Amino acid sequence: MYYFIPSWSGSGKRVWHRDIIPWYRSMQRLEFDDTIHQIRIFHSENLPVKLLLQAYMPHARYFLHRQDIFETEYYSVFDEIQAVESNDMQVLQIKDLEWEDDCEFIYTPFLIIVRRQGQLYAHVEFGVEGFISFIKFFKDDQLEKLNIFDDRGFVSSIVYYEDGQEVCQDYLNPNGDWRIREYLKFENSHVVVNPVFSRDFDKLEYECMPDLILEKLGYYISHNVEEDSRFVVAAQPFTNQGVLDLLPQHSHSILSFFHERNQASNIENLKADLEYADLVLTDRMDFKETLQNYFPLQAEKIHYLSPFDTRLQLGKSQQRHESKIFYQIDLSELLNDYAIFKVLFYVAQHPDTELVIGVYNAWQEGIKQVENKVEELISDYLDLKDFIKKLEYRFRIRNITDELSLIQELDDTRLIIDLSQQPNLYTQIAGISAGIPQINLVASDYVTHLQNGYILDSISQLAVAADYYLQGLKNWNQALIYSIEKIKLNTGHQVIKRWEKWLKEAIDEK
Repeated sequence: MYYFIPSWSGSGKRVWHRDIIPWYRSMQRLEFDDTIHQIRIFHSENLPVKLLLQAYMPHARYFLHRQDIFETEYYSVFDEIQAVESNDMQVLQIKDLEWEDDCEFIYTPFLIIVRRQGQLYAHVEFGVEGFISFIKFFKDDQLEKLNIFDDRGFVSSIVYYEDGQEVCQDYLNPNGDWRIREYLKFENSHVVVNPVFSRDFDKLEYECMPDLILEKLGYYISHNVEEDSRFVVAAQPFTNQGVLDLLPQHSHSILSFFHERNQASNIENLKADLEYADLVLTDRMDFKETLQNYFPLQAEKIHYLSPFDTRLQLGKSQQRHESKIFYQIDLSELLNDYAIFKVLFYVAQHPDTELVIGVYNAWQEGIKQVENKVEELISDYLDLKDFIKKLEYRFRIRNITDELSLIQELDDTRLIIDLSQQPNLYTQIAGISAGIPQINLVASDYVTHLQNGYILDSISQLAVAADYYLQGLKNWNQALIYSIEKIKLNTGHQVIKRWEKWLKEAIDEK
């Protein structure tokens, strides 16, 4: 069986605590997490797989539903702490909570306000799907308590504040009783167990919560995982030691690097994880390059490889008159003004094309940047008249924040352009799945020149590649063929094949 250890951490000083965010500050995203996408693959191939959840996730069920990995069996370290012996969901109504008898409830486009004789009493808050998330309690206009709710329907933990400052946190059990209390001040930064529960904990007091966590999870790995099991660890940007050390000697490890998590990672801090691990996966050609060049002793086991499935989802672009061009912009780089222009120039001079400039997960600052740079560049070099479709214009800018929306865009798309240094892997994977030829500036496993795609010597040569697929049908039909060959050669079945192969070579070369 495969075991997946995610890195589903928080942003605060307490990594192992998940951010609690009201619905109206949860921006909708296309989560590119390796572990999510690697897991979906396992379900797709109907294979056994378990999640070892290191962190404290009171809303882990709604999190799991939103990533369409609800199905996944998980062991939760914090639920062992809190003695949660059921995943039986029981979604709580506003009414079935213990309220003083004189409480008046005021509704808001954002939350609910509870008052007791006109006095502030509680802010009641909700998550993405309208489950009670947390209630904020008050004592004369100061924050007394914060009751964090579990999405299965009971208060998970309680934060006690003094003078608007975190003091301590009481992780409860489904009945109500504190199992542990973590102190949250600089003063005391450690965790003490309720004596009634000495059965369940080794010590009665811990220096850091990362002790408790690594205690319980360490026990599970040495008492429930059968021999030969495989472990996939999402590399933390720092040492993954307090986890890689808990793994049996009769196991195999994969260290997976996700670029959004590992881009500014403490590179030398991982010296030893790269020495432990059987396989090391990243999503960036250049992350691979650095690892190899920084640590030659591990160079051979580091692999660039997509965590994204290639389905078969051929688009209907032959059923179309205008050639639709999907241009992938990476907002993480500086915009390449020459390259944006070169795509705009091409579309400008070809009335039977249209353009979608696509970006993923964009702040609307970043949208205003992409919009303004095209108005600026069209203004400063081209005639906006030529973009009028013979007051509707032949280019737009699409912020993609859904997987279903990218598919929808790509269906009738006829050509993909990604002029970036690191061509966006996901678009490459969804493009293959739709049979769209892909124009690209740098070579890649996933776009092979004059096969499913054209690799430019230079941005200076874009038109030649665009003419190649848009003039006639010959070249584009041939490319469609090679994208099917790439489609079959990179499905879920094909990923775990590649994983399992790389592994069995590491076993063998010893």
